[PDB]
Amino acid sequence: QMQLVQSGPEVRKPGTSVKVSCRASVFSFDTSAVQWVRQARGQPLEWIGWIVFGSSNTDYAQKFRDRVTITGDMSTGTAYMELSSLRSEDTAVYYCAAPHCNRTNCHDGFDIWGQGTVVTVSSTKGPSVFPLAPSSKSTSGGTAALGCLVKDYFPEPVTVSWNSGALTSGVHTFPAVLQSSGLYSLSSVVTVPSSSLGTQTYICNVNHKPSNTKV
Amino acid sequence: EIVLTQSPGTLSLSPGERATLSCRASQSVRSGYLGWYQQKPGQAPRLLIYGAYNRATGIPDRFRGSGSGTDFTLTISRLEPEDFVVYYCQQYDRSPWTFGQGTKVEIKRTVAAPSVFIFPPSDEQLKSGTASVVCLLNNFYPREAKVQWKVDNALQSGNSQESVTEQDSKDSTYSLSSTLTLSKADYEKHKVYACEVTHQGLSSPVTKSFN
Amino acid sequence: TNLCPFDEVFNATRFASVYAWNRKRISNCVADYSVLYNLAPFFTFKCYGVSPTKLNDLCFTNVYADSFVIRGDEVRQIAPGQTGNIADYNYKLPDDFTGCVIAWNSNKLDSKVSGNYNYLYRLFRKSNLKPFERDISTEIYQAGNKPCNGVAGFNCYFPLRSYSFRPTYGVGHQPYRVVVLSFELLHAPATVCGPK
Repeated sequence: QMQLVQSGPEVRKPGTSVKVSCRASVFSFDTSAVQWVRQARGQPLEWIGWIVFGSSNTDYAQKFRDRVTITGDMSTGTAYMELSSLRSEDTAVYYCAAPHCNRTNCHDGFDIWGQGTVVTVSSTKGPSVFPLAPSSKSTSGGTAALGCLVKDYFPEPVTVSWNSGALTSGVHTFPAVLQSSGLYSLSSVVTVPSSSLGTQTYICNVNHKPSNTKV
Repeated sequence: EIVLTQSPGTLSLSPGERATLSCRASQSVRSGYLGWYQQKPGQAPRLLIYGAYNRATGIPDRFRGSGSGTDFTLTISRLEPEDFVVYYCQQYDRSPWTFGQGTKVEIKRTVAAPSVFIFPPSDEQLKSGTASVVCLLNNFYPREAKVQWKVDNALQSGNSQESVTEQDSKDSTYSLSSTLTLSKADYEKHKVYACEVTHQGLSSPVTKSFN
Repeated sequence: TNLCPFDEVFNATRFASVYAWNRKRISNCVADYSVLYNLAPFFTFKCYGVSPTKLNDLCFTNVYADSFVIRGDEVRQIAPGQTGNIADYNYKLPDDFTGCVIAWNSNKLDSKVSGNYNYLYRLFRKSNLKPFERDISTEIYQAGNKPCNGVAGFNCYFPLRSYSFRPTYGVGHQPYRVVVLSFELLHAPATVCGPK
């Protein structure tokens, strides 16, 4: 299937250079074009940032064109994008889009898209776990609830399971939020009947890949 | 630069109906450089309609394009539920290209009542030197709630954050969590922590607390 | 003795582009190709339908001369049976061509202080050019299925770009002037002969 491969994630400091690539096979026909879009968490798409391979002509937005640049290369068929003077408002996913084109004629719309690239601007740290023991006052008879709280972790490839993976239902994992310090903290709960309390005894299981820590 | 303004913010319907969303513009645009997109949260957007009249390859025959000049609209034929996602419009005709705000479509159901479950801080967290109070709300349809903490009858705010999940695949409800981050300096003094729950479905405001 | 005019052809002040090459018809003179002042920047010499050794013993009716300026890594496209961009959209030779192709370095004239932009070449076109055809159209090119309405945009581009000749460069980007000669012989009182 005709797709556009992109680069991997990358974390940078408050103020540096960043480079994201977008390689494809249709980028060697002297008529190909490719734009760059950006979407934050919740916020909609942002801009155009397009370039035509061949008669190289760039056209940027208004907020940009002071710190961004786009280049092209027909030998390998890979586009590039550089953004200097990074501040703590550019943490978002970047996309790559391009239409299907022959050596003489293009299409009439953007068909092929990419995958995405995550960019974060902060420091580094190590994860932590804390219990959330069930309260005996919140139980109403056959309907209880409990969970586990996770705090103080900079990267967010976090996954949470229950009953050593021998459980599928009753799981409600909430997304993560960003604290004022710079570390994330999510929370997860499980809805089990109160009749099972005092009979089924278990704990929670978490995992963080860039630290390899499990409890 | 030309600005787009999608009027319908949210549009709730039932599976097996018809929905009509529009994406107007300020100035006049050419009806040859308009494109619609479809995006599921957690994926990559794809192309749906190009040229405002033509469909893309593989797209089912239920998305019809209409509108010209200054007003454009997208009509849904039959809602077989796999497409409760956000839609966007783009105008790549002038030099500055812009996008839209966003139109999300959700499923309609009966108004339910949320359940309250409060949790006091943990012992290990207190031994570590921190504290947090969590008040959980589960199984409520209307995505418009408000929780106001009562710390010794003193209205608190600011130091609180909320995270909401998406709709389920069985009953399409929501769940809300709220944390109350405070230090041990203010934990040994105050002991009353109420969670005032005020919701449209709940006729009587439920309030749980502890000591 | 009434030599052929080759001074203003090989020693002109400024040449033309590749899409608007000139064509001068030389006639009624003696072919005296020994006074080219050796074309000091080591000019090359390749003939296809004639022999360099014995060619002054043939009387031709008319001799055409073309002149343009191309880059260094594109001189190999001026030959019968060649594909590319300067061999399909700007200048093309037939399959049975009788003549010679001359080229020498001109990096000391077609270069100025930090950028020289006065030479163009066609990049987009509908179909390929037939042999010996010149096009000077400056219209817009459609690469889709919608009208352009005379304005550059998404699927409508411009078919001309510059060359950016600079002094400091490689040996494959310096400009090279090319002159193509074509010999013609038909049932006419031919007067263009050699020294004899």
